[PDB]
Amino acid sequence: YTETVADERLFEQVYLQYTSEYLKGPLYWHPDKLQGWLPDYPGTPMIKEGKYTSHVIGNLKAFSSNELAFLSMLFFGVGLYGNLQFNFYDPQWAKVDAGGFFNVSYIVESFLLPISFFMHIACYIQRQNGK
Amino acid sequence: EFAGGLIGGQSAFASQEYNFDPLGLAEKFPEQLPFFREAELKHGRIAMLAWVGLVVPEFVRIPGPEKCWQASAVDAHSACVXXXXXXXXXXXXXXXXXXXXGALTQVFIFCGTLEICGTWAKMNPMGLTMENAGDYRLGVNFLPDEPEKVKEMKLKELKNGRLAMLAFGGAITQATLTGSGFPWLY
Amino acid sequence: KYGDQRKFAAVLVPLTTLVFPAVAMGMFVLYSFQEDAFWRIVPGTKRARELDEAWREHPLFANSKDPLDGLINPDDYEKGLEEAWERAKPAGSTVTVKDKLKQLSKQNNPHWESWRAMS
Amino acid sequence: SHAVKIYDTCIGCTLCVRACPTDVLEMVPASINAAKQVASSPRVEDCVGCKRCETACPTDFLSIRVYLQDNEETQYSLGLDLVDWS
Amino acid sequence: RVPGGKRTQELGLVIPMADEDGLTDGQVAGLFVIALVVFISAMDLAKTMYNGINPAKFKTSKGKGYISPLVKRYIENGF
Amino acid sequence: GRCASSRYLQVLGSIHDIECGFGIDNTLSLNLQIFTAHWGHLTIILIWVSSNLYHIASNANYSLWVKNPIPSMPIAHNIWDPHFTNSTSTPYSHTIITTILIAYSGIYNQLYTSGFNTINQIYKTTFTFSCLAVISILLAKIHINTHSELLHKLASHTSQIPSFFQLLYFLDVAISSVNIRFNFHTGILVGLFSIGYTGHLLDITIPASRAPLIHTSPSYLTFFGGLKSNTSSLYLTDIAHHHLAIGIISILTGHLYSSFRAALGTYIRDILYTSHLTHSIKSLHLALSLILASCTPLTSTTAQHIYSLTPYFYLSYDHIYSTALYVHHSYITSFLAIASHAHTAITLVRDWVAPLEQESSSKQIRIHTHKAAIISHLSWVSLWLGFHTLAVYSHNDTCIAFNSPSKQILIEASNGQLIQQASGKALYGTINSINNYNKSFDSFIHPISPGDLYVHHAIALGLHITVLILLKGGLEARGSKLMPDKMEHSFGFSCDGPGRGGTCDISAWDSFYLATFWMLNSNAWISFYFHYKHLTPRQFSESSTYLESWFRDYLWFNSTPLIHGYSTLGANDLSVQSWSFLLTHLAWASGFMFLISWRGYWQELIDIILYIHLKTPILINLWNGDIYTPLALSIVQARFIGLVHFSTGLILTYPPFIIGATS
Ligand code: CLA
Ligand code: CLA
Ligand code: CLA
Ligand SMILES: CC(=O)O[C@H]1CC(C)(C)C(=C=C/C(C)=C/C=C/C(C)=C/C=C/C=C(C)/C=C/C=C(C)/C=C/[C@@]23O[C@]2(C)C[C@@H](O)CC3(C)C)[C@](C)(O)C1
Ligand SMILES: CC1=C(C#C/C(C)=C/C=C/C(C)=C/C=C/C=C(C)/C=C/C=C(C)/C=C/[C@@]23O[C@]2(C)C[C@@H](O)CC3(C)C)C(C)(C)C[C@H](O)C1
Ligand code: SF4
Ligand code: SF4
Repeated sequence: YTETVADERLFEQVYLQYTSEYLKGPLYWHPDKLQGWLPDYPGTPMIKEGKYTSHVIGNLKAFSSNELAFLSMLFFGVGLYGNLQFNFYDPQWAKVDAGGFFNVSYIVESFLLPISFFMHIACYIQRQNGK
Repeated sequence: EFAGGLIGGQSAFASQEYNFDPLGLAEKFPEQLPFFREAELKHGRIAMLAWVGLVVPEFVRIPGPEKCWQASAVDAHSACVXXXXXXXXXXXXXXXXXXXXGALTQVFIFCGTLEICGTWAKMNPMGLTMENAGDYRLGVNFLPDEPEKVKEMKLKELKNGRLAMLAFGGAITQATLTGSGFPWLY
Repeated sequence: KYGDQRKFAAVLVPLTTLVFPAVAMGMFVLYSFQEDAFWRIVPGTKRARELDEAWREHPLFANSKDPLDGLINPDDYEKGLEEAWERAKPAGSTVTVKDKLKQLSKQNNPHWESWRAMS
Repeated sequence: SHAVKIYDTCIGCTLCVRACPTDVLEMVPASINAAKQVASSPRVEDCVGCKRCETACPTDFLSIRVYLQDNEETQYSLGLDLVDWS
Repeated sequence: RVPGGKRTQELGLVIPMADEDGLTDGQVAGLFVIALVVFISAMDLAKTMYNGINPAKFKTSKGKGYISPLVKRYIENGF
Repeated sequence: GRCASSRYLQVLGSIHDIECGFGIDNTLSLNLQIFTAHWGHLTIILIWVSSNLYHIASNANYSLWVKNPIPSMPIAHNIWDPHFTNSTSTPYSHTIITTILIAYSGIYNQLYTSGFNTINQIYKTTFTFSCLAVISILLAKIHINTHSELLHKLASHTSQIPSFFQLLYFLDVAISSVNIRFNFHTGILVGLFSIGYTGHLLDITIPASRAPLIHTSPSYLTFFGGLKSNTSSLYLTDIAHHHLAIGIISILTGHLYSSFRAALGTYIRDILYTSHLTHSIKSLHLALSLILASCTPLTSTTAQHIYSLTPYFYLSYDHIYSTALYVHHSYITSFLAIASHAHTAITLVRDWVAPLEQESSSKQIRIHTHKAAIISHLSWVSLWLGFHTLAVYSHNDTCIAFNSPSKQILIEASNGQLIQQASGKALYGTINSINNYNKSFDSFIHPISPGDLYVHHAIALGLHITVLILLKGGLEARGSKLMPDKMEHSFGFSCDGPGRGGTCDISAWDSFYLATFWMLNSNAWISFYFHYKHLTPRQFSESSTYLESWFRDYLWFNSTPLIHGYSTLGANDLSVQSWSFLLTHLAWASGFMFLISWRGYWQELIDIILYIHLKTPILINLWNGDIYTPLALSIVQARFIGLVHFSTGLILTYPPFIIGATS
């Protein structure tokens, strides 16, 4: 037997297939495997099965899909109402210009529109995982 | 285990557990349960003192800056702070009053100092957990040495705090609506 | 008068734009002939060797330059690799994992960092 | 000194050896090509860096690669004539 | 002053000069003291940057080092 | 063996390339060196600020300029140069009085707006900033010692287990941590700095601009608009309110990442991993590139909005301040913009790990998969813009040279006009709904004409080509079809030899070198556009559609006062401007030989000169050349030196023209 180039290539393939599996394990300890680096944080897997895991939505991971859907629609309604009642209907610009003050309810509500967007995103993420 | 095993969730009819949490916040936020109990106990204690000091000034009024130290319990906050510049901002141009400055901001700064070297020092530096939630080790020598006696004393503290919170809310709302004395009735 | 600051200028301007620059140039050309000159960019300086050895003496940075550093249990890794190669060894092949890795680590590049021989 | 490396794709042209103006390269026996020979660079300390070897190499991408190292220059790699560094 | 440029001449733009001194010599000396302090500290910093960190200090230098209690927390909080 | 004369250039070409240091062995040393260099640089900035404040305090007329700012001129510093005439009087001095220079920086308006009234305040400010420089250097020393003390604490450190070596990666967690840095930057350094500046305005700037008022009441926060009539600048109340709003927003935003506790805030790694990013955030070159790409819009908008909405008192009343500030900040932001691409290329060369061949997961991977499409389409848009701008300009030039101004192709700038009309309707609706209306916005919306359209197309062409060169260099820095091993070599290297067709200017650094010319040209176009529209809006609006107008009515016409500066008729206060003009022309042309003539010629020339020196009677017995052997500059060094000469000439030739034309 002499080591043909095909045999060397076979050793290359065997070595790479074994080592690529070994380095993923708890026995390689590379700086690229630290927290904040490539691997997910220990108790908080973000993506599994090609689907956003429940841990993505942070403190909302315990919320039900129905609860998140209700919160999403409610926040959408309230925030859209605030934006429409601040910009087009019931404008506050003239009132505040003459020394008045903003209708604080409108300002608080209008911030619930993007919150509602991300809330409905979280609702879909929860629904995918069956929660 | 309900709410990480905190005191306060047990029913009074016994043989049953009220475990009152209709929104289920204990299971939604188990990592902030110690903070939730810290907030609950702080609200209860502040509300106990608030109800006591909502009743008492109807009888005795410390004689001091007449700008404050006068009026109903409702007109006692915005009067005992005066027309501050924006909010809790001392007027350095005219200290010693002569127009606008606070009279409680001393209470505010004392509360801030105590709170920072109290809750903030308990959480940030080199640690609060489920069991040591409201425990600031203040007057523990008075606490009896018995496993159930401490638990029932803590439960009594919690329930008095909740009652005082609800009572202060009702009392201040009735006083704003009507004025009147201690009954706070129309 | 609006002048009277020129008393400072008549000393500072000649100083910092003639005496200091000339002294700096002379000191720089003197420094150019030290054995330590530009030891951070010029290869083969004594101080570079001392700094590298000082880094190697630190317990954390002993095996820092090794590209293969990290294997917590290299014996386990080698045993697993040998087992995996045994099941895939082609027919009556006479190559083992140990000598294969030994000869794959030993290359022939005599002219690599040969500048580590003067300082 | 530069770094002249020979890769497995060499087919034993000997053109790189013939093009070298300072006798850096040489032909060694091998068994990875039909010519039974591959190039070698045993004397890269004399490699000026003209890269004529790379011009002469006919493989798809050069089987011989010269890596310039300017912060590494010696008197031989610079072709110093008026001045001796020894 | 002999002005140049069209606008300075056609608008009468002038450059006033204070007849006083500006800063007295004492103030300039007071600034120069702190400038010298900056200069000494900068030369020291240049020396330290040129020589770089010395890892072998643990073999000769006294003490035992110190990691501040927040630095440990920052180490174990992540990266 | 020893070195040759090229050692100096080789060393200085990477004198600050701390990654290339020889003693540096780990990211700890690199990060600590970078942190200490940051401290030293901050000290330099503080000393520069104190310098300007001192010279305004001592060798200047702030006390008199503040009284009558509109017709008066500020003083930069005195002139003490023994080369002037010891007799007569220089054109820079009022006869027997000392010699002075007019400041064109704009610090006078800055200090006046900020609330300075007296020289004594400026002197105290200079002292405080020198103190801050001391503090910065001492902080550098403090941090060097703290990290060395951690290193020494590794003499009392062991985990009692083989995992103890993991501490190697956390030694520089102080510098390399990202979540804490982002949180505290965005919160403190941005929001609370804005809030503190609002406090400064409310306590000093607004009190020291009008008659005495109430105790800084909340009526100091207004929403007027722009261009207070008397000072022709933004309302200080508006500025304070703006900084307050920005501060509140950024303070709220700064609570986003997990900085000090593991129980609050989301991690940046998890944010990126669930988005179209997940880049290698541990690269220092990548962070540098993407923050230089952040200072670029900031500096460009600074240039635009210092002029459009002048924020400083009487800044619009200075015909030289307004142009000098805009040109300066445009050049700064162009440099930062090309820096971002240069360091992106360096990131790809040095600090980017890529999958095997096909794993299309990283964003850089997906970009590299179709990089040819990117470069081809960028080339297409560049070609279109160049062809159709030069051809229309040539049409206008030819038809206006042929006595036919009415035969020009003048595309009315309809899209920019629509945007301006929408913005103007919005602004007018804002103003009409005010009881204190009749406001002004200065040059926020300017008359847009076909000349504006053509110049905007030229600017877009320049930006497209600069991005094309830089992006091609970045994408092919790791390997192109011509040289499919480019990531094995340095970021900058000479060439790949005359074979394989010839390979001059093949490195990514060579792509940067080519792109710097286009950056300079695009910046010159932008600056010429601004300056021409500033000098005569009417003549620009009418005659700027043909390039001969740019050549004659701007360059040839406006250069009259500068050349007349020093002549055989006397000198003006523009004599320095004309002398620097000629000197910068000489510098610009001197770099042509470093770019056109290449090394081998000169190496033979140096060999001949060295032959002479080794042949001259006395020299040969003292200096044989064996020590610091004179050699011609290497190829990369030559290209860089020619680029430096070209950049210096092109940049520094302009300020004399600006001063001669506007002043
Ligand atoms: C304006 C630009 C410029 C300038 C100044 C030069 C200058 C020079 N070229 Mg050159 N060249 C240029 C553009 C330029 N080139 C371009 C565009 C090309 C096209 C490729 C070439 C191609 C070229 C070739 C091919 C050759 C030269 C040569 C020369 C040298 C011969 C002239 C000489 O020695 O005079 C002296 C140099 C001067 C600049 C004269 C002025 C000197 C100043 C004014 C006096 C000293 C100043 C004072 C000391 C200040 C001190 C410095 C300060 C920091 C204190 C000289 C260094 C030839 C050479 O080197 O042969 C000898 C040669 O072979 N050039
Ligand atoms: C939450 C608690 C709380 C708050 C916010 C206030 C707030 C106020 N009280 Mg009040 N008060 C309180 C409790 C409180 N009180 C209690 C418990 C009593 C019974 C002693 C009183 C008796 C009282 C009188 C007689 C008067 C006020 C008045 C006022 C007003 C002026 C401030 C002042 O000098 O108070 C003075 C308050 C005190 C001297 C009592 C302080 C007791 C504190 C709460 C206990 C210490 C708490 C400490 C942090 C915990 C460590 C100690 C612990 C071991 C006990 C202000 C609105 C005055 C006013 O204008 O009324 C309209 C007034 O005349 N209070
Ligand atoms: C068959 C002729 C032909 C065709 C179909 C194309 C098609 C294309 N070229 Mg192109 N090109 C051609 C010839 C051609 N080219 C020649 C001869 C040159 C050398 C000057 C170029 C140089 C060139 C560049 C530099 C670029 C393109 C680009 C492009 C693409 C965008 C369109 C464009 O920019 O057009 C504009 C075309 C030009 C500016 C080149 C001039 C057009 C020549 C003169 C036409 C010659 C046609 C030929 C004589 C027909 C003879 C027919 C007869 C024998 C029967 C498109 C796929 C761009 C690209 O890749 O973007 C996607 C781009 O950046 N081309
Ligand atoms: C070294 C050291 O010090 O150690 C310390 C340690 C430590 C622990 C701090 C100590 C303590 C304990 C303290 C200070 C305990 C104080 C407790 C108080 C003041 C409790 C008040 C409750 C009020 C309630 C429930 C009101 C209830 C009111 C209700 C229900 C009102 C009900 C009304 O219907 C009524 C009656 C009228 C209606 O109109 C409406 C409303 C108001 C609702 C010590 C002893 O100091 C020792
Ligand atoms: C007014 C005023 C001021 C003020 C004020 C303040 C402090 C106002 C405070 C208001 C406050 C503190 C208001 C609390 C409300 C609590 C409620 C509604 C609780 C409901 C609780 C309910 C409905 C409980 C119901 C249940 O029990 C039921 C029925 C069955 C049980 O099995 C279970 C549950 C628990 C579900 C200024 C600003 C300081 C100055 C100004 O100048 C004057
Ligand atoms: S020219 Fe290239 S292919 Fe031919 S022998 Fe030399 S290295 Fe091998
Ligand atoms: S670069 Fe020139 S000298 Fe060096 S090996 Fe190749 S042919 Fe020979």
